[PDB]
Amino acid sequence: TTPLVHVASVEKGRSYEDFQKVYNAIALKLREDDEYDNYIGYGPVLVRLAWHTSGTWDKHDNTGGSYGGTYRFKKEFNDPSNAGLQNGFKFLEPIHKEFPWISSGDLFSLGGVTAVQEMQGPKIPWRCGRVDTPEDTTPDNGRLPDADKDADYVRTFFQRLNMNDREVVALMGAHALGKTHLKNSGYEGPWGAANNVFTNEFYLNLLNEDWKLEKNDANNEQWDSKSGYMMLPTDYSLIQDPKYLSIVKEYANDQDKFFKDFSKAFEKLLENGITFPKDAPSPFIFKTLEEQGL
Ligand code: FMI
Repeated sequence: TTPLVHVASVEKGRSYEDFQKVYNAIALKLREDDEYDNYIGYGPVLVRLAWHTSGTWDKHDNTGGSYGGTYRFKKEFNDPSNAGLQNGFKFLEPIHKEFPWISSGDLFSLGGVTAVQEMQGPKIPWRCGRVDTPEDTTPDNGRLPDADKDADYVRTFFQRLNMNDREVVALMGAHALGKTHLKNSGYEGPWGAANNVFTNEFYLNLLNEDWKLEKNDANNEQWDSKSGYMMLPTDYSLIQDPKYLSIVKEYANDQDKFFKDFSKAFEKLLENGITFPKDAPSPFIFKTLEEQGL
């Protein structure tokens, strides 16, 4: 039961160029399969997948985390908390088939990095080396957070992922992406207008929209605005708690600051639980398709 140590191990003989090729394949498919989810694209769901495959981590015993790529196993794949992520996994299938040498954990996390960057978000340094672990290393369901709670719940929950107030608020900004789907989570609606463009719209909407606490068709409460946006109880708690509120205001007034803080928190989230050898390669910063003229 002793806390295991997960040492990053570079896929045999691979280097930056190999991973840039995987990034490009993911990016090109994001461009190709643009009809998904009423033309939102697979960007948002890939980010959620990267988060859910990483968010199972427990700093106390180093179980869960992005290292093992255990989402490929039935128990985790069927976690009610992961409902809807099968779409992201299916999207990545052809990618993994073309580059069978990349580990599942590296692919799931790289998918999130690729999506954020291609959607015009900040650059996210990414490190390779996650290694697939056995099915018995799959974490039990119930480690991912709930959305019907308050600020105190959020703050306490994220301490298990070693995230502080600023890290939590920055990470939640990803809700500028995609939307909630009633069938997947019991919540319905987008957080903003630019569902597939990474910006600080989440914070601006929290502060500027006129929110009303209503019940959706699943009989769950959520905050709605006449603009057609919604906020989860946990999202709204970010402006109810005074400490979170200060940070929300900061990001709503400084796009660059949000980008830099989100980049650090997201990489941290994707790297929790991994031990990188002193001579491991430095983090990779991939060029977007646009930057490559592709
Ligand atoms: C770093 C990014 C990130 C973080 C930290 C983070 C944290 C947390 N999220 Fe969030 N998320 C992200 C990114 C991130 N999310 C994205 C991109 C989506 C959109 C998915 C899609 O559109 O398919 C969604 C969608 C989504 C949905 C709707 C799911 C659906 O119906 O399809 C719910 C209910 C929640 C709940 C919660 C919390 C509050 C409870 C688990 C939470 O703590 N999320």
